[PDB]
Amino acid sequence: MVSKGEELFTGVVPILVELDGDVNGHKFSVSGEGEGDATYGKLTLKFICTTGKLPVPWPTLVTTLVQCFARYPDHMKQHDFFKSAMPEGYVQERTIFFKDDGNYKTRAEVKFEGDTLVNRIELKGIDFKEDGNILGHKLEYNYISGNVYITADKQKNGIKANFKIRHNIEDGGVQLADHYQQNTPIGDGPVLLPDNHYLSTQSALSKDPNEKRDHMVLLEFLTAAGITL
Repeated sequence: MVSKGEELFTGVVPILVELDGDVNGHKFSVSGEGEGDATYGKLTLKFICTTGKLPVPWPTLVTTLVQCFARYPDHMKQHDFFKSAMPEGYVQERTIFFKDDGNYKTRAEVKFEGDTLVNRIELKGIDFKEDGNILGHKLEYNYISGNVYITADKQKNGIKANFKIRHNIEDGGVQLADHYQQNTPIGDGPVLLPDNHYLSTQSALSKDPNEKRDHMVLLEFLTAAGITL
């Protein structure tokens, strides 16, 4: 295989996620667990708001809450930066601009801790409208999809990405979330720097009928594309 880190993803890998957030002074924490199967680009994850009631909509946190689980086609294996950075991992940083509203800034470390892939995140949101679609909880709970457009950042030995998410508004249009992303390796080893390509990503959100805590079940597929065979 073309990276050493790729070999860590040939089977089902356990995942843990931990997020601490503060949006307009509304603090919260989220814990998640599940597993990923990069052979199929498939993630199954369950998240709990460990602080009680989540003060923002769950859909707005999906993208923050492990792109190393993407399925890369055989002809694109040399473009998978994410797995190439493993096991030492990478820092993933975003600004997420919610059109006509506030923004999230996120910093995450994604790395193996033993046999488990762990995503640990800090999130800060500012300038939200207390009666906007976010703090007003006006968003639908169902699905998100989009293309993550990736480019190499050779000077940081990493990558950049950008994408736009449409969050359906209940009885309305959509709330746009414009994402800007950077990823840099934690370790000093060589990584794969990709040609331009994208991750086609689909997220399905549901509830566990036996779970009384504020929570989200996520089934997600992520597939690399955009380089022809």
